This record gives sequence, structure tokens and C-alpha cells, in this order.
Amino acid sequence: DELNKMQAFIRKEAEEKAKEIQLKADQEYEIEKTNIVRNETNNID
Amino acid sequence: NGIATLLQAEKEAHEIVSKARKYRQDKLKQAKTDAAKEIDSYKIQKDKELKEF
Repeated sequence: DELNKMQAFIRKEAEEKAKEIQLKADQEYEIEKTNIVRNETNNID
Repeated sequence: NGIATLLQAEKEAHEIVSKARKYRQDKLKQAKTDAAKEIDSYKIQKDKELKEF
């Protein structure tokens, strides 16, 4: 009902907030993986 | 009721938002994989000099 809609909207807002957090964390992980790739290149070197 | 139907639509929005998080994470992982190929190419270029030597 109305109470469930507010809870679902809060979950939707939390999921939307998590989507930005996940994208930001993944972007940082992608940069970190690039640094790890450089270490892998150094191992290849 | 009508309010209950809106809850399902709002709940479905959370799944869509959560799905976008997975897509965003996958895209960054693909970008990281692309950066790995460039690192491998640079290492291959260094190995090319060793092959030339």
C-alpha cells in the first residue's frame, strides 16, 4: 500500500544511490586494475 | 489496490537501479581489461626489442 510504496521508493532511492556508488567504486577499481596491469606488464617485462 | 500497485512499480525501479549498477560495474571492468591490453602491448613492444637484440 502507501507504506509499502514509501519503503519501495526508499529501496529504489537506495538502489539508485548504490548504482552511483557501484559505478564510482568500479571506476576506482578499474584504475586500480590498470595499476595491477602495469605490474603484470612489469612481470611480462 | 492502487497504492499497492505503486509499491510494485517502485520496487521494480530498485531492480532497474540495481541492474544499472551491475552494468556500470561491468563497463568499468571492461575498461580495466582494455587498459590491460595496452599494458600487454607495451610489454610486447619491450619484448620486440629483446627479439631484435
